[PDB]
Amino acid sequence: FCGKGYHLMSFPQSAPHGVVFLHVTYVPAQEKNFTTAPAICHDGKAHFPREGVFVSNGTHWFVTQRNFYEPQIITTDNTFVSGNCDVVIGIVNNTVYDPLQPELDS
Amino acid sequence: AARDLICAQKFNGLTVLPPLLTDEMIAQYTSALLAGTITSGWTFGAGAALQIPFAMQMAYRFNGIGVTQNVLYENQKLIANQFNSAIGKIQDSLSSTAS
Ligand SMILES: *[C@@H]1O[C@H](CO)[C@@H](O)[C@H](O)[C@H]1NC(C)=O
Ligand SMILES: *[C@@H]1O[C@H](CO)[C@@H](O)[C@H](O)[C@H]1NC(C)=O
Ligand SMILES: *[C@@H]1O[C@H](CO)[C@@H](O)[C@H](O)[C@H]1NC(C)=O
Repeated sequence: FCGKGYHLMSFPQSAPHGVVFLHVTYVPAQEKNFTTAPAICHDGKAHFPREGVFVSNGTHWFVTQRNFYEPQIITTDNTFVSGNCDVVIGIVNNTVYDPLQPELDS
Repeated sequence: AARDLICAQKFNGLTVLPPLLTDEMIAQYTSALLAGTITSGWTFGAGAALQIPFAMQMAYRFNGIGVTQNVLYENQKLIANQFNSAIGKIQDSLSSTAS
């Protein structure tokens, strides 16, 4: 409706008998391919991303926001638990880091 | 000619021009739109088509309507079956009903 791409903002300009809209949009640019999983199996529990998506570069699993590659360590603050590992099709085994555990250890 | 109104129309100067796009070209456009949607979700509408597994795209769409994505993943077979039945009903209705 307001240009091609994800609309950021628009600026009007008058014209003879009409209007011109300068639409400013965000266009994703340099895509890379990754392995993906719908959920992560850890301690017999299924973890789903709170806001992003699980990705793998080949050896390591991260969670990233969906529109811009920004890999982060998969933690309990990054994900939420729902059920066990037996239902989700394509669930992948990986560790989920608990921030409170090192603090309790130290 | 007597049993056809088109011949009388033509003989009195009234003609029909063909559309620029053929039916085959329009079907190609719709198949391209469908392939983009089912392989890349809404990404191809905003830029390059970014592939994503279809169940994960459905999890995205479930988030879009305020349902957590574990609901999609834990009910994936049921949701696929419901969609398949609904498509079959569309096809049966188009085959049977006449207008
Ligand atoms: C990206 O695609 C290439 C081409 O098929 C493949 O060899 C590679 O393993 C993929 N990378 C990931 C992280 O999936
Ligand atoms: C994946 O990323 C980790 C951490 O950034 C790195 O140690 C590992 O070598 C990477 N694996 C690849 C690029 O295959
Ligand atoms: C994931 O871990 C569980 C329990 O340790 C195991 O039963 C299952 O086979 C593992 N999956 C894969 C793909 O190794």
